[PDB]
Amino acid sequence: LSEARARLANTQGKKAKRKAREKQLEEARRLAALQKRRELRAAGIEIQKKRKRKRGVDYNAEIPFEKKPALGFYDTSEENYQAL
Amino acid sequence: WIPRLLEDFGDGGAFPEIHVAQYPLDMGRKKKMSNALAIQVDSEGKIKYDAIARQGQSKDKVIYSKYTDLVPKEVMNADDPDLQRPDEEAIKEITEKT
Amino acid sequence: TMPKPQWHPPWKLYRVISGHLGWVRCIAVEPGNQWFVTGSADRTIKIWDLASGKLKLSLTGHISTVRGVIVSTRSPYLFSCGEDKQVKCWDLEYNKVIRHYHGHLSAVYGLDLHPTIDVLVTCSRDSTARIWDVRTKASVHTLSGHTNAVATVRCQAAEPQIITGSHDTTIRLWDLVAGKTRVTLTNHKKSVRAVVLHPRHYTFASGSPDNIKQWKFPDGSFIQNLSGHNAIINTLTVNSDGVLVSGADNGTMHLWDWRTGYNFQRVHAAVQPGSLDSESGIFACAFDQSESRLLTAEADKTIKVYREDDTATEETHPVS
Amino acid sequence: KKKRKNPDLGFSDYAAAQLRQYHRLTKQIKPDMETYERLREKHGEEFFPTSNSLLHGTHVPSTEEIDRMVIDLEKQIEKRDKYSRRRPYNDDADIDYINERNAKFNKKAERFYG
Amino acid sequence: VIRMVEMQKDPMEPPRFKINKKIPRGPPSPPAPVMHSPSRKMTVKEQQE
Amino acid sequence: KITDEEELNDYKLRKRKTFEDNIRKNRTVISNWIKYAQWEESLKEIQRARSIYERALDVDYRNITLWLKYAEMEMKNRQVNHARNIWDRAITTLPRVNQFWYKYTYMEEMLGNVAGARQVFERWMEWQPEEQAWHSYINFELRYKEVDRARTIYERFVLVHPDVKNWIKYARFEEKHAYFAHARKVYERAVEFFGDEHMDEHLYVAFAKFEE
Repeated sequence: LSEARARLANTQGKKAKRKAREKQLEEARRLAALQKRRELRAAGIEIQKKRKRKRGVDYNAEIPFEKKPALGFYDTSEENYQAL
Repeated sequence: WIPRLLEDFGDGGAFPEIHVAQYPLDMGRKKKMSNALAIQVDSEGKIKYDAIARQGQSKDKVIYSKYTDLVPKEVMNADDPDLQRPDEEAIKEITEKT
Repeated sequence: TMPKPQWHPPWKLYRVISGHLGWVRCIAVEPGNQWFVTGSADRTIKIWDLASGKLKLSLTGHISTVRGVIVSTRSPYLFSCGEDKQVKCWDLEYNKVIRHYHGHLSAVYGLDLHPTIDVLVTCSRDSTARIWDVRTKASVHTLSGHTNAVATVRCQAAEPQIITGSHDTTIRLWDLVAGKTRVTLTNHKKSVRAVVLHPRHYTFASGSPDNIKQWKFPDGSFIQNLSGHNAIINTLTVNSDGVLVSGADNGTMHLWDWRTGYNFQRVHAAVQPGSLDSESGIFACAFDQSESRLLTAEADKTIKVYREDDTATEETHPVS
Repeated sequence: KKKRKNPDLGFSDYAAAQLRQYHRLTKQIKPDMETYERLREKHGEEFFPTSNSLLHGTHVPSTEEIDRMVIDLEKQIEKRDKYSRRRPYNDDADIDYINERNAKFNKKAERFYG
Repeated sequence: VIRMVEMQKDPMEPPRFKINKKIPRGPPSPPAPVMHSPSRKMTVKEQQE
Repeated sequence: KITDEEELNDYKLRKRKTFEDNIRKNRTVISNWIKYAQWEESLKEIQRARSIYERALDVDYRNITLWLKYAEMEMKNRQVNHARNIWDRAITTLPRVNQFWYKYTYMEEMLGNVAGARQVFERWMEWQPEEQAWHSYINFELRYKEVDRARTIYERFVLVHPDVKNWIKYARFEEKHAYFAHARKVYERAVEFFGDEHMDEHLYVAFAKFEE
């Protein structure tokens, strides 16, 4: 009965179990690294892992693929927006 | 008298003999460069909103964007020489060029 | 209203050919009018006699549905096009494929031939058309710009030289040399699967489940509607006498007057014995070269031939 | 004294609900003929433009105005946020589902197989 | 005034540059205006159907 | 909680690469594009939001939720003129979708630009839209007094939609505001317009009610 209860409750794709575990698994990797990275650079050594990733900074450095809005019959020049 | 506020222009006008830079009815002053594209107007005084759909395109583009493009033209005529294919000589020219 | 439409006599079915083993999807007539050719979803191409209705020959090269055939007026060639992404050139003095045009990325939905120069145009489901050079099998242009399968293509000698209708409900008129769209017509609300050009009038018509529309070359200025046929319309076909045949996908076929747009007959044929009634549908129609017979290729694996009725008059069948 | 009623029906098209909402919002607004006449005496004949007739470059709004439309924006946004009324987590009835996706699929099946 | 002369190509020389680069496709053309006929209504009963 | 600059920037990077891979993955259903732009606006990085909406409209411009979310985003952030350019592009390319005209006019009314709202209503009526649009225009003219404009609109209206019911509404309008001679003229024009071969009850019923 317990094992029948076991089988009937496992709806998530048996791999959909695993990768669900993996998503929370790696959060150790990043969470551990950062504090240890914080502490490492806090100890006074500015380690670089290395810089080689082709499309990574395509997100946080620049507008990924920028399309600026078209202009029409009105002046958009003076508009500017606040910060967070 | 040296006109400084455009009210002194009455209906408008610059005083060429008056040694002042006349700015009559918003005249004279170079303004900020704004983004607004040229609010054009047709050959009858209508507001040619064809512009904003034609955004950044040649004049070869035929752009249907008016209501009058939807209305059934009354071309129930078997006769009009408006619609008859180009004479085969022009077709021969197009064929050679192509 | 309108002046009143010309009287055309009505058409009656007089022959039913059945030898295919899958839907019949395309049909064409030879230049010299002796035989016609059908391509079907059983991957054969059959060649029938037009007088007797006898089957002359069966060509089997494709790997899937043959979705278009055409016979060239300048050379002894038959060009066929399938869902296997391949386009073929059959030479009709040996009955064998001599040339194949490669490069489409999904099924090819239709194909037409240029009447003066030797090029081919094909439309496919990758939402492009291509202009092929008949002689060197090289793709000289990829007409791209639609955003969904390109249901149909027709080409002409005048200008613009290519009209394509696609499933993203748009028509485009292209120039052959430059290779880009001059005009985009977005009047239809549903996929445009049918386009036809008037033989002698510099106008054309485009069919959709909403209604057929007429347009006027060379920049496609709207002319009028033709409404009443509420069905997925697979074909349009125009006679030289202004009869326009609109064949739908539930089997029903309307016959219209081209000039005034007056629907003067509605044919609702019957399905072959062993067929279901959910399997009545017209995929292609073609007028004879004499423009006397009208052949239709149907989803119940038959070819139905209609001829005009000779014993009727304006007072037997008046025009409403 | 006044009286009226408006009953809800099928969502038939998104247009119908949009239109109802516009009706409500329109009825709410109250315009100041003061500012209208003030704006009027400045511009006169420009007030009555056809689609194609007249043109003045741009009308620049006092910020205080802009706040009105922003506030109405936030209001309509909230009212829209409440579109779907949720039915409270009732455990009282028999459980055959294994997760909330399965529970909702079973509910859709209940509507279509009676 | 300048004299253009085209430099000889070495017969035995392989291609020089990497051709295969992938990028997403550009923006299309300016969207054309949708010239439809006005929409009609679907009753609740039809959506039931 | 994110202490500061580098940690929330990594947080940005992770969410951002997640969004961008979703978009690369499907490039279609616009739930992804809208989720993404909603987030980049919630962080008040609205230039990225504008780029996202623009790219989305490049994917599928016939989608009306996209246009509405976009103009809403511009309007909340007080970018009035951006919102105006957007409404203008929208009613230019999708002129049959009525929501756009409604909301454009409503905004311009809130903002106090009544001349602008009339400009938009006129452009709209060029398309001969539908009775509800004409009603909306007339009600707009009636929140302000401008009753002569209202009857001008009604003249165009009953020609565009020649139904007996509309002629009735027109007459009813002018009587409610006490122009009795004019309402009589309306009724006589109605009868002479329709002609016998169609003419039926409802019209006469209302005509009798008026004269009674």
